[PDB]
Amino acid sequence: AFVVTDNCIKCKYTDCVEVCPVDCFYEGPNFLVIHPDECIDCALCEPECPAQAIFSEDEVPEDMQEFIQLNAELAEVWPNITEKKDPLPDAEDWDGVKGKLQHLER
Ligand code: SF4
Ligand code: F3S
Repeated sequence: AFVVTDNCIKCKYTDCVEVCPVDCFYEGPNFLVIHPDECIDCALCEPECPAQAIFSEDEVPEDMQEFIQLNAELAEVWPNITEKKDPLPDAEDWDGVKGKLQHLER
């Protein structure tokens, strides 16, 4: 599975969903997650993310390991998103800011 990590929080560009063949992205107020059992590891989404927040599971940075299980848990409770929508209104201000997990909304 591929995993969405910190820098998606408060950006949520949603470019990643247009390339996913199996539609395994789930939507939260201000972040997206990949459902691990549905992802077929095609790697097509990782180049699409403007925030470069998507990583192959095996390449998730050492200080971002919690996102692995967080993607799994939140994918069981958030709704499925299959279409690109507009970025969060001030996505570019937050793109690049570190430690955004403290701002995650359920
Ligand atoms: S690797 Fe492919 S299947 Fe997995 S989320 Fe990305 S685009 Fe979808
Ligand atoms: S910001 Fe998040 S919504 Fe997709 S395009 Fe990047 S993982």
